[PDB]
Amino acid sequence: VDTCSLASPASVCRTKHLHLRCSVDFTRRTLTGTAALTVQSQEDNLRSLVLDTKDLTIEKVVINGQEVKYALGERQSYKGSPMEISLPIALSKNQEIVIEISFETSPKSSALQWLTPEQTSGKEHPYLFSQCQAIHCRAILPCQDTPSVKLTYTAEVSVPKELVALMSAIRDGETPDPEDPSRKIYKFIQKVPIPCYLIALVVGALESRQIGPRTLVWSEKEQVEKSAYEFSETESMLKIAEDLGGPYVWGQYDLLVLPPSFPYGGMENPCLTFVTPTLLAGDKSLSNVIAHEISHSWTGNLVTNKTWDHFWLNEGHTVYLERHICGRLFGEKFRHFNALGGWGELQNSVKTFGETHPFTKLVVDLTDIDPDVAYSSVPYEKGFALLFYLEQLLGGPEIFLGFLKAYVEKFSYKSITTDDWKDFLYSYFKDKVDVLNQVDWNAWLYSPGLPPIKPNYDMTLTNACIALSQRWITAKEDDLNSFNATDLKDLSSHQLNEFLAQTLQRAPLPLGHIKRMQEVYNFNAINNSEIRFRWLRLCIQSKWEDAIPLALKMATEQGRMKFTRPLFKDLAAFDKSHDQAVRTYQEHKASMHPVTAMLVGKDLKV
Ligand SMILES: Nc1ncccc1OCc1ccccc1
Ligand SMILES: [Yb+3]
Ligand SMILES: [Zn+2]
Repeated sequence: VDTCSLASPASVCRTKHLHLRCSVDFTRRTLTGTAALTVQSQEDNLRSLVLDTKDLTIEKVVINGQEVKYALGERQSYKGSPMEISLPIALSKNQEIVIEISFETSPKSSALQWLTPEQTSGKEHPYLFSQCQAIHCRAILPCQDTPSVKLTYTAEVSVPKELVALMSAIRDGETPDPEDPSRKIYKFIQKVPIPCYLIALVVGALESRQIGPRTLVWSEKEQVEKSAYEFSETESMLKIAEDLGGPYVWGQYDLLVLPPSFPYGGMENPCLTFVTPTLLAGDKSLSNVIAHEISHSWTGNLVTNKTWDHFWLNEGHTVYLERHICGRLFGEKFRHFNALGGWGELQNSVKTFGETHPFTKLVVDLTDIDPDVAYSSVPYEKGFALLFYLEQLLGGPEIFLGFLKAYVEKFSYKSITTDDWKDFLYSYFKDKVDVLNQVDWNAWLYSPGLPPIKPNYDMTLTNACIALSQRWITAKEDDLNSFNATDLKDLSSHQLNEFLAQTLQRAPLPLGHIKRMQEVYNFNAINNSEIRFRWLRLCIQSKWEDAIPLALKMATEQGRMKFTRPLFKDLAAFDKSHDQAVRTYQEHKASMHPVTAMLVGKDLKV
């Protein structure tokens, strides 16, 4: 049972196809049109069904060319309102019908952000983008909003003619809108069955540049050239992903670089990955996020978690493939360096939540929990830790990558549970069952806190980061003079970040140490968002008032939750910046992404 969905379950009826016909109304901040759902009964004598909705206005529901009865139920908080439809004729098992729903979205849709022209790069045109994961699709259109159901889709989207529409689908042409010559209709086809959380839309002043045989980069013109360079490894990473995972089935692999308020590093929308502009470091150093999004083309998009309780299946396998792609590109010592970094990130997560907290379990129970509230590094890093440990238990990366390919193959176009994964693991490694039987499954899958066993990690690239961090932590005032710009001489940007992550784990440091770091290392000058993020965190946590405006600026000039949430949190916890932090949030709140606005609000207890 999917405890995040109010719709009829897959055992009752299945959506097979969505045809979406809509217009994007920027003056009203609404999407208006029709969702025609092709629905297959899984039951005998089916007379009604329920769909998820959230903040939708339903005009009418039509089956066989006649309006039918429906009802919207009481709102259930973040789940929205169940929509029961009365079918005009009882269906037998496997019978399919088309249900056409006339709807309009609300300006407050939790799936959508609408930006004024001034919130964009060009300053001339407004911009819309969606983000449906986990359960925000109901906020765009009525649907069985559960990843246990996979469907194909087609769409025609009417937009102001000077603007461009894109979706998580193959572009299927454009014409002027016969009903309004100030408009264009963009058309789309997604013929690979997908969970509805993968439905995506952007409308804006978009341009494109080709960067590979099957990849265009899209953004506002101001960002095109930089994006093309930053993401040029994309094809090389695809070929590696295909070798590890099997054929890329989705046709194109385009990238869209969003405006700065996009809430995540990336979103694996099929045919069109969405990424944050915080990746634009200028040197391709944040490309693991591309490797990650590519990897989802197999783990997540082909093999899908059945409910959000098993999100780790999506994230853990993706991070595992991610790290392999980067290891292939940059060497096994680097994969290990990043693997160990992730364990670091997990200690952070477990420390923040508390070692007994329910969100630190690998498999969570989302009954009455908002997924956006439960969301964290845990499913990513505890999932990865599990796989890396199993990798080391069963004979190394070559062997376990055999399993990953078999696993993807076995479960393509399907939605699965942790038990499905574990069943197949045991079947695949039948001759290694005794060894599999040594794993403390109950602790790994169901217990809170750090895993019962830490994997083995090569230390090569990590040592210098630990060594420098230890020098700073153990230093007294008369040692500060010994620190010097040349300390960083042989460290890559990755290592600079790990050094800062190491140090941040022991924060606060004395204020004088942190001032000295700025003096000798000039971290204030680094634009790499991962580094700047951790450095500003260390500064605020060490009570440096100078850093207050820098932290406020980064928190608000971009909206990647990864960065924005802990920066506001740090600023709220520093007494000198507490008032300004609350004030700043309150001022930006209306113009933020709705999910980000919601979470920063809870975070700040405002
Ligand atoms: N939030 C979650 N926490 C633990 C397991 C699964 C989860 O899924 C919810 C989710 C996924 C993606 C985006 C937002 C929320
Ligand atoms: Yb001393
Ligand atoms: Zn992911």
